[PDB]
Amino acid sequence: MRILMVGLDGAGKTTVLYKLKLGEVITTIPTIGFNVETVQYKNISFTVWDVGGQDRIRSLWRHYYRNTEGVIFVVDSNDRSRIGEAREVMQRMLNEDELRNAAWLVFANKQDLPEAMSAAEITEKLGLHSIRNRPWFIQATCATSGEGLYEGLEWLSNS
Amino acid sequence: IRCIAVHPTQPFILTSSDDMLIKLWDWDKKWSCSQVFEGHTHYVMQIVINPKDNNQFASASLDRTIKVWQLGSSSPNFTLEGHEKGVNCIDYYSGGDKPYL
Repeated sequence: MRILMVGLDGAGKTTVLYKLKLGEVITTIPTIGFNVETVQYKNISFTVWDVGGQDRIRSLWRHYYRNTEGVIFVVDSNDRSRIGEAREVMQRMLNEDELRNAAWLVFANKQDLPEAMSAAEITEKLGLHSIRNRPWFIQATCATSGEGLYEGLEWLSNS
Repeated sequence: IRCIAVHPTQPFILTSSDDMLIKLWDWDKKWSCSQVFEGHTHYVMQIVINPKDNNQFASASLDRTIKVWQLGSSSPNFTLEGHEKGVNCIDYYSGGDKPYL
């Protein structure tokens, strides 16, 4: 299924991704030139899509998107600000039609010590721990740290 | 004990040794073995600090491989399979702009 990893511009979204396939990571530039790999987990093979918040990336994410049905919406729990601006936006973006087709397994990153952002806080900031709707999943992490490894692949299995 | 690489900015002495061990010791802590970096396969022949990112560093061994590490990897971030001989040495590219070893 076409599965989308979104998140920041300059995140090194990718960092994570290739950390993820490849173990060892990749530049904290996210993608910027189109990025798909398809992954069997549980032998349904999802093409997981890394999009950098190439400002343009965000815009084009909006542009192209149909054919989705599921997504790891990545967000920073330390980014307090374009986390905010975003929050609204994305939220709604999600509320634009087709993203209602998809469970949001949101990844909260940069949760790591003497500073991050309070799980509960952001949950209630979005009211967003919400089950006013969809199969959701919430997952903690400084994905850049890699934080929740099998749990993702597995919990996500749940359906 | 083959090599020392030092963080200059930050008060550190990094060492690699043939014990197949890299240890970090903290001088301000008065030579603490602050952390041990391991992920070996042979004697540690050389350590060089990417001083550029002091912070990140690279390691050479004659089992032919190079591990580049992150602090959050008391192991390299990865190992790459360099030599067809052994990697005696690792060195950095003077410029900060681009990067060669």
